[PDB]
Amino acid sequence: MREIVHIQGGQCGNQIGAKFWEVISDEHGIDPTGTYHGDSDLQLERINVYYNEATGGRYVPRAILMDLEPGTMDSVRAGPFGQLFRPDNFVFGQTGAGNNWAKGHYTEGAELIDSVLDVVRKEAEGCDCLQGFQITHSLGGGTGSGMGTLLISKVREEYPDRIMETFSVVPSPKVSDTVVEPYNATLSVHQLVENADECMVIDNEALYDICFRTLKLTTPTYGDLNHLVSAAMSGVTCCLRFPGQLNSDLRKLAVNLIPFPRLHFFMIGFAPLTSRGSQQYRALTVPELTQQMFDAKNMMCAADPRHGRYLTASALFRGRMSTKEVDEQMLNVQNKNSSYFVEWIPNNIKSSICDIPPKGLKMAVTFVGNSTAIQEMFKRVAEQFTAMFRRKAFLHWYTGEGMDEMEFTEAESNMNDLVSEYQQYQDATA
Amino acid sequence: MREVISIHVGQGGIQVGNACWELFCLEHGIQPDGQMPSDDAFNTFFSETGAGKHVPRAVFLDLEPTVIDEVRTGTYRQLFHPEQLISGKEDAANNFARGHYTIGKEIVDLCLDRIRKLADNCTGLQGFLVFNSVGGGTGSGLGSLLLERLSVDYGKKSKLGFTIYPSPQVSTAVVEPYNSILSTHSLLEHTDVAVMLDNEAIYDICRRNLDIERPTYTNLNRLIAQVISSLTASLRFDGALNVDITEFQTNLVPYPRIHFMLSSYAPIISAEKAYHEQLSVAEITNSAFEPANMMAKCDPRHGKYMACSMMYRGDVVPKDVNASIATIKTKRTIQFVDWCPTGFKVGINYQPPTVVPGGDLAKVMRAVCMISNSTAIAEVFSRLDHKFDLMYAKRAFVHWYVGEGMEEGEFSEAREDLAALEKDYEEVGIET
Amino acid sequence: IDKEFNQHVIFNTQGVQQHILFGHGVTDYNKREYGTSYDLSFNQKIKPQTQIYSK
Amino acid sequence: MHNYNVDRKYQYNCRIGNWSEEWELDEYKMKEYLKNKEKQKLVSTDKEDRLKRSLGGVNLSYANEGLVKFGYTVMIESDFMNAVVASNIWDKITGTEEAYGVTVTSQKEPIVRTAFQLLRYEQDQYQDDVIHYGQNFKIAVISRLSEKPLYLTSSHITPQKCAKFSRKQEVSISTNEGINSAWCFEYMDPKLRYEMKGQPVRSGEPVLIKHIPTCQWLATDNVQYNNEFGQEFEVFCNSYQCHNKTQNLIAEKVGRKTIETPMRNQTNQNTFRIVTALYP
Amino acid sequence: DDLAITKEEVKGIVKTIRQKLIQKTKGANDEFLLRKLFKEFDISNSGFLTLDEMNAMLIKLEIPIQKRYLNAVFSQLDRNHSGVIEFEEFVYYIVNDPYP
Ligand SMILES: Nc1nc2c(ncn2[C@@H]2O[C@H](COP(=O)(O)OP(=O)(O)OP(=O)(O)O)[C@@H](O)[C@H]2O)c(=O)[nH]1
Ligand SMILES: Nc1nc2c(ncn2[C@@H]2O[C@H](COP(=O)(O)OP(=O)(O)O)[C@@H](O)[C@H]2O)c(=O)[nH]1
Ligand SMILES: [Mg+2]
Repeated sequence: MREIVHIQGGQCGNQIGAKFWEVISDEHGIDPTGTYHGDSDLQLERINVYYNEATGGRYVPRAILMDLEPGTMDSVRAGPFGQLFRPDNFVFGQTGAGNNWAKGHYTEGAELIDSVLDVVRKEAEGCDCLQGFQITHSLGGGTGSGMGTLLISKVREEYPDRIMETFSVVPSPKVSDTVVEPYNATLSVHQLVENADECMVIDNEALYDICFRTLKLTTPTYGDLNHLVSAAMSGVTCCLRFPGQLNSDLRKLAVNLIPFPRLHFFMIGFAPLTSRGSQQYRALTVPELTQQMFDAKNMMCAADPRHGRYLTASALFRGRMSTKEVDEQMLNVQNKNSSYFVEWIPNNIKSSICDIPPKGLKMAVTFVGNSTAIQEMFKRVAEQFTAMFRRKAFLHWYTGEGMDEMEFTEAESNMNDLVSEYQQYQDATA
Repeated sequence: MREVISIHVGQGGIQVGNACWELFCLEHGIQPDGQMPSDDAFNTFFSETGAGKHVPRAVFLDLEPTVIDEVRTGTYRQLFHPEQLISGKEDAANNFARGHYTIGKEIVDLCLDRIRKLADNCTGLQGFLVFNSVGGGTGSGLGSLLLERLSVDYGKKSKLGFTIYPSPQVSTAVVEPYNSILSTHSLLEHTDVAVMLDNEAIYDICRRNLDIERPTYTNLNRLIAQVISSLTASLRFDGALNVDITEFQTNLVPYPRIHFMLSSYAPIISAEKAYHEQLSVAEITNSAFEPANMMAKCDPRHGKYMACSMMYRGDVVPKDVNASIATIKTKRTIQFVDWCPTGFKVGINYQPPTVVPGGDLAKVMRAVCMISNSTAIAEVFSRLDHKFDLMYAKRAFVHWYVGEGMEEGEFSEAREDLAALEKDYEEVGIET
Repeated sequence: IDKEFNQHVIFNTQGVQQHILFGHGVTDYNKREYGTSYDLSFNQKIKPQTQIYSK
Repeated sequence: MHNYNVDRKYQYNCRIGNWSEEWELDEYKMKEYLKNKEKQKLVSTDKEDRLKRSLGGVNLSYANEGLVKFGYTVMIESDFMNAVVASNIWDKITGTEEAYGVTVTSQKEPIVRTAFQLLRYEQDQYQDDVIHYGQNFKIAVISRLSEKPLYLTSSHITPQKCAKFSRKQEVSISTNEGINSAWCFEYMDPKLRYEMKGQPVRSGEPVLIKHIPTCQWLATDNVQYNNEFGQEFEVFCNSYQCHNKTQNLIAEKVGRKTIETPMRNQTNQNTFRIVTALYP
Repeated sequence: DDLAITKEEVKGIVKTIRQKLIQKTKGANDEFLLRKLFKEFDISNSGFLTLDEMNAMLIKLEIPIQKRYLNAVFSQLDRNHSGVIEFEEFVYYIVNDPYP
């Protein structure tokens, strides 16, 4: 029943998916032993969306874990909720990537991708009516940004009809963690515009800013970080799992948010986010939600959404709300933000309703938008790439594995072209 | 002996069907489980199974199964016929092309087979009613395929469309103008009578009269249900002036191209202030023609009137109805067209309106439901044409249509077809 | 060395995690609530104004 | 101008900055711990419950004239490990049927988890309650550990189901009451195994335990295993006969030996000791 | 007494109820389907079935057995003689049993 299958590669996506599956298991009342102890019948009509049924009355997530080294995967199998996954969905290499895009995409990646392709295939014909694919990865590393995107290209090749979305952890110029992000970042983003139907971006720096300013938590770790991104993960697919007054599948979100085939990069946000003090002090209301979920400092990337104009926007309310308050809030915030929204298309905002609030919450809002403010991140990426490419720094370990400067040049040119065609809409007038 | 077949396509069609048939099953005294407590006025809507329960003469269509199986788990799992709740596998995702050119055929054939079976049992079929939302992909597309299929399967049989168009500013999607224009193109040459059912105007009505700041779509479905019941009570209840559905395409349609109109109802009142007011026939007639009481976002003051079919239920008096009509004609701010000297069609029913427990409306002894066809309805078409072409100029959102199997040209023929329709309305309005 | 009481410190003294969405939480809030408009309106017949009313 | 994250920071006790948020987080953490103590799901309560139910007291029945008879509670000990067998109910074996592992442990104190009962498998010509060599019976667990009866059984070796460490024939405590419970004693020495049939079994002697459906002997090794109750070894079924081959078939043809008499020695591993109570 | 319940009739009844659950939904399922009724009505969460509870389950799953045959199958299933059936044991018998 329009089920979706999860794949993740590299320790980044591994952590993201591991915590996302914990969130979904908590929501559906599934123990780490894989046995259901929920309260409702309503948790059981849509179990097939994410969980397959096995012998003994237990459920298994339909997720694939891929990596070029077994360390992080041995960590996740030992972590909590590690017993849900079948032992057969673990695939690992003995070499690793070493932040080398060529190693993860050409030499080790190509020879290892056969098994992961086979398992994802057999699982895909496993389901009755396949709905789509979701991928979680980071473009700033080697194994993820290479092997994941190679699998993206392959899967898009054999399934041109299905819908596919990816969640990209991109390098931030401020918070630097490796010396050579821009090269493989550009290499990956080049191969995304042609295949990925949906791509939505997350940034560690701005997500830190969220944790330290809104949550005001003194010493955050990666755990609550992944918790926020996983809440964003789960908030979008609520309608496909629960009844609601306005159902909306991923295809509807796509066709309703994207005007042109090459503008499929998205900015997301989650509400209500509050500090540990005022939980009992602030009233949860649709006006307060709609106010917070359009706060620019509520987004999870360093891009400032006040620096451009929104093309399309969408809000997916969860919980029992009246439709009008949503409608008038959307129209009023549209009217008093005319200068910050594109003019040539009227009513560029989606409102969708699902009547199941999250665990421990009464209402929630997930925002997804397409704006001309995302391209500033690609200006930083392009400037860094050009600066470190002019002197040919670190080029030669790439080119010693069958690479040459042709692909680097074409990727750089294509990304600049994307930036140009994305910015020319900012000042366009009808 | 007389029956009418109901079709509920699209999500909005489903949620309006639930409320309408709850209203009818309560007012007919039949329980949700399906059998009469026993402690020939139902043949129009319910059909005896031979011994005990009654079989629905309704059909439900949608490409996504959540609403269908939710209803199957609802209170009417014991009422509805099993596989008349036809459900698909993949949602059309707000795409007219998906519902009209790739996956609509795998379900339209089943629906036509079902309607063959339902019509075969029926012996005195009067007509068809269709419920759908325009701004939805599967709704519009499947409603289209059904309409051209039934247009050649039956032909002369009458059909009425209680259709929901998107509101001017209060709307949810971004791409609804496209499939709206295509749906209107499909239905303007196939629908005998089509009414406006936008949402924000009735929302305003509820806020003004019921004094509520927080209603939801359920109240809308219930009130549309009550309007349908008021319209259809004439075929199943005794009255001094009975009006059939066949007296719609002969009294409300001056020209074949002009078959779009708007509905209104009175009185709307809560249970707190109902006993402290008059609620006279003259007052409920006057309030029915009040411009803000229109169920559609259309100003009757900006256009002429052509034909109004207004029906009373309760203990109304024909002399009082005639006096109210005389006062309405005496009033100046309502002006009719010159070539139509008489333009009122009145029916009288003796059955008082039903009240559903837990609903907003109170128990009343008089009620009137009015359907008006006016030349001012072109404003919504003009504004929808603007919302269409401003984003239609530069090939926006078009490839998700064309690469799905849609041809790029149909939007054009829709454009000049709606332009000619608007020209027709503004040509009719001139004096002779 | 701590062994048994190490559960207490890992539970209350910054273990390298966060506890089960309780940062996201809202006196006592686990309160997993669910009821759909159809499942409430037409069957148990509670007044539409009396629904919502957030609490 | 109150500003947070000011380089060096003290505890929440001080008022330097961002102390209120930290203190409230600490309060809510112990209030969640309050929830965990209000609803009986504490891990500490679980571990204490398991430990206390595992280490309950028990009395071994005394043996008169050193003759084992049906119905007593006796200790089973591997001599080669010099250690007594116990069962771990909490650990669950990998199987559709519910079965629980058994391991041998060095500590010999009488415990509920370490006690077992002897029951008559099927009605037999031996009306007297004294157990005899080569008579089928079923070992049962103490009623205190589980209200349902649990029996020690084994099923033929399969590559699908082989031991986690030993990889050999399994032994499992299961709810099955079928023929797999059929266990038989055997006297130790090679020369007299056959003729000792039909003779009373007396406690304290070195004995052999063999399964009927498989004719396999139960034994243990220095094979490592981990569970709640410390570090424990493995118990399984296997033939630890001496490796050298003997011409049993040709001895058959000549007529010197008959099959029922054994010819191959078995190592000390296979020995087991029944232990009764010291005082009545 | 008119008659005592016979073993071949018991085998026929168990074969019928054993086949009936196969027809619904998919091959891997019917275990969750049987578990789900137990969740629907096992309020105490103890994990014990009773005679009337099993009668209800059979009535839900389109199997109206006689009271006498239902007692016969109940007695055949339980050896504890406590008049209670463990749900997992019942599931294992009905679903995972090589012998008819
Ligand atoms: N009056 C009324 N209108 C509704 C209702 N539900 C949806 N709508 C209208 O339908 C429009 C969107 O289309 P939907 O009906 O939700 O969905 P659909 O017609 O099935 O088409 P898809 O979304 O592609 O599945 C909204 O703009 C609403 O105006 C309802 O319950 N009552
Ligand atoms: N949100 C999140 N980000 C992570 C995590 N682990 C690593 N990262 C980010 O990933 C970047 C390094 O990626 P890398 O490990 O080289 O990717 P790989 O080469 O594909 O494995 C760092 O800048 C981190 O910010 C995690 O668990 N959660
Ligand atoms: Mg729909």
